Parts: sequence; structure tokens; C-alpha cells
Amino acid sequence: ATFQTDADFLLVGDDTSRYEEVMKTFDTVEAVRKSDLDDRVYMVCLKQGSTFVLNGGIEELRLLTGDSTLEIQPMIVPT
Amino acid sequence: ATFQTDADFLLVGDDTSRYEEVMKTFDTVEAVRKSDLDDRVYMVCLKQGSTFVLNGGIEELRLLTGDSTLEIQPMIVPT
Repeated sequence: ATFQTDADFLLVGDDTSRYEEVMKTFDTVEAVRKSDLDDRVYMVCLKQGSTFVLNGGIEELRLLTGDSTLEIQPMIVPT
Repeated sequence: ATFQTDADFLLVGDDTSRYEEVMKTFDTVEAVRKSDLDDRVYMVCLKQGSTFVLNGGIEELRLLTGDSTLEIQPMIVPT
């Protein structure tokens, strides 16, 4: 279940109401942005060199946010 | 007089009118946010793995911005 990433990442889901609010609870997050073109899409920027980790996995974030469709897509980039 | 920072940085000046649009022309800037701590202040986020470079030094950025009082303060972090 454990989810880990050293990069920014997209948050996609069918119900993004509380996304911005729970994300700000993680110390590793510099900021969160919402696409103005599509409500399902958010970008989560991470502090420099930090590692976002969910011991409970995507699932822990689905519970905190209430969206069981919530998914994450890492931006992934070489250094 | 070359200026370089691998980290996000603060922009501080007395005429912050074109800070937003001038910073968004650099290919290393992920985002530029206006501090709500005070209006003389902006935060500039560097893309992961990127280096922000002004060949002219902070003077080059003061011209581009039209603010001779502009100051820069690179943010912190330990890899």
C-alpha cells in the first residue's frame, strides 16, 4: 500500500472538494494548484528534496479526502 | 556579475508591478506567488532540478522589472 514520491504529482478524482484542504496538512507540500480547465485535476508541488509518503497508500488519501476515485500521477523527472 | 540559485527565492522591492510577468518568462520558474505577508513580497518557485541564472546579476533583473530597489533572497534546504 505504501506510496512514495520525490516529485511533484497530479491528483485526479471525481470529487475534489476537499483536496486542497487535506493536502495542506502534509509538511512536504509547498503548494497545491487546481486546473482552471478541469475540476478533477490538481497539481501537488513538493518541498525541494522532500519525499511525500503515505504509509496507508493512495487509500489513506482516499479516506481523508472522501473520494474513492482519487488517484495520483507522479511528474517523474531525472534529477 | 552572474547570479545563481538552485533554490526558490524571494523577490522584494518597492515597485512589484511587473514581477509576475517578468518571472514567468524564465523557463526555470515553476510558479510565482505574491506573498500575503506583505505586498512588496513575491515567492518564486524553481522547477525541480533547475538552476535560475541571471548573467547580469541582480541588476539585470532590476532592469527587466523596472525596479532598481528589487532584492533577492534565496530560500533554504539540505538536498
